[PDB]
Amino acid sequence: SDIELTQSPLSLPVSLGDQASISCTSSQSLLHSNGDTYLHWYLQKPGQSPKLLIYTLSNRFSGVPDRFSGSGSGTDFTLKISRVEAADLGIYFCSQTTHVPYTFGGGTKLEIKRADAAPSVFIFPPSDEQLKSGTASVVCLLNNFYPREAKVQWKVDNALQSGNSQESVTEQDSKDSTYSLSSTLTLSKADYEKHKVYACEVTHQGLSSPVTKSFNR
Amino acid sequence: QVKLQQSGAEFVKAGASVKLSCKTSGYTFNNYWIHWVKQSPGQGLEWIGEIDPSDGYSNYNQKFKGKATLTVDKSSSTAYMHLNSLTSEDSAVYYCTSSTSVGGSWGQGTTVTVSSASTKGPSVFPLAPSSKSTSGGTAALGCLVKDYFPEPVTVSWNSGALTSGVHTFPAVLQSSGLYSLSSVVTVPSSSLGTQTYICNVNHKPSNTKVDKKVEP
Repeated sequence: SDIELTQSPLSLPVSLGDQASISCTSSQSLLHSNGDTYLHWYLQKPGQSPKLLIYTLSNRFSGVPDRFSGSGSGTDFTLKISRVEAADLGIYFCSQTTHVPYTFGGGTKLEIKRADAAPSVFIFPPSDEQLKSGTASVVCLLNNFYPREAKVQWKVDNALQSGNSQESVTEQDSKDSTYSLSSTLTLSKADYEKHKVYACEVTHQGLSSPVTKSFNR
Repeated sequence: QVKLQQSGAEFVKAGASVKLSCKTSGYTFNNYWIHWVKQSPGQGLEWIGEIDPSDGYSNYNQKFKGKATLTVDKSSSTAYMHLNSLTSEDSAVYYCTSSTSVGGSWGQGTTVTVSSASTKGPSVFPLAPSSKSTSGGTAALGCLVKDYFPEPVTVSWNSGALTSGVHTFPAVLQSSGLYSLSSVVTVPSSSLGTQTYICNVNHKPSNTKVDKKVEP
């Protein structure tokens, strides 16, 4: 079957000016019969195409900063960034072109590290305008938190809601390095009118214990 | 200067086909192989196949054989990829790439959206501030921009004048096949009713512009 490239870690928090190290391992040897090892490193910035940094293990691609260096032993590989800058932030991918089909690792996100920040949590009932129309969206906002990991749990009269909500998260903030998250719970007007307590429970590393924000209609 | 210039976004129905293209320049087209790569949330980066323009020889990822067809037009130095029998699984960004030898640069990507939906402008609902949206001295408010197709919608606040504390979230695809998005902003609690807040929503694919006031 196809060669599997496994990257580590999944997410790498650094401070600007730190050294960064990222790993990629291959389920097969990537040594070609021609003596070369076709293991390549890319950086993808948000909304941009992947950009080639290192090719065939350690060859710095012409015009890539000297602070990027590639190393490794035929199946275990490492990308090092000696002095991390803001231009270096994004997702790093390894890929192999030794054996068809060519394959990619799952990516490692290089992001800015900051102190834990508990989310500010806000809940919005559906508007009367929307209820007229026939739907009820309840929105819970988790504002300016770090790290990214957050659990939102919707409860309607203590009934745990499952499968009827969708979440969306911003990219890390340019200034404060936080994330924000919106979660929408969709109900029918009929169902929304049948219940009283709408609760958004938020679990985050930065909080003492999970916080709940609710309203009663 | 090697340049790979890909064709524009595609919006097609399940079962249809699309032909993506990638115009190249700044190198000898006939002497280097062209690859195509898929990027999707579900499967990450996947290599599709390669083509040698010199003799038209091609080689595929068995996962995409007979899904994807690679060709070239040597007069224009353009590479193409035909995708057939489309399903929601094919909704992805598709890149065309050159050889490492010519720099191994990638095109910009072409987004393909496979959907039954037709063009539809959003409804815009307020997310009013209340006590439920007030953590001490800061209040949150926003607009819910619901049930539009396709992406994107734009949202500004107070006609570009308000930008501090604005978060416009990525759209989500609802099980109905229509998108929904929220845009929020945090403001000084004491500003409410003194300062007006308006979300300027624009959905160009349906020519839908809406300015929505948001108040307690």
